[PDB]
Amino acid sequence: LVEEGFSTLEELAYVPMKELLEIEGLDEPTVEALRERAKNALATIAQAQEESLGDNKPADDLLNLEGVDRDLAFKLAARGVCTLEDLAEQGIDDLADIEGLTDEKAGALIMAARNICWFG
Amino acid sequence: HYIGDLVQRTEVELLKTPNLGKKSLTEIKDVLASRGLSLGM
Repeated sequence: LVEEGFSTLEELAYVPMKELLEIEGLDEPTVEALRERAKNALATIAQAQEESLGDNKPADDLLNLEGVDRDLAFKLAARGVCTLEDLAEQGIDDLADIEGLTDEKAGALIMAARNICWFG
Repeated sequence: HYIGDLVQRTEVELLKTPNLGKKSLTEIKDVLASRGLSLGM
């Protein structure tokens, strides 16, 4: 694949099927499987980063609780609180070290998360 | 401070308290039930 000029997972995912079928030893089923794997690899990588920080996964799940700014969602996700369920399971004591989160604001966000997850 | 104060609080009131998770609420219920007490008397 590298000798045929492919250097990125994006090229393999999006390049016209004809160029991948010009490679000696690739059949239409193997090219389809390679593209599906490349697309699945890209999806996994994107989801992982978005959950690690606050790009999309924690910027929607962890940020569901009213009051969560994007910065606070990334601070929560850096502690492993990636989802609105993960936040509903926390104590005030587990969040007390997050810069900009007061015990009252932590308590309000945990209660908002519990109201959505457990009482919605 | 007292068991009589705890027994008067409802489950919905205890869930509003700071640093009070679903796990700690289940522990409090299981312990009160072991003594024949229930929340909200």
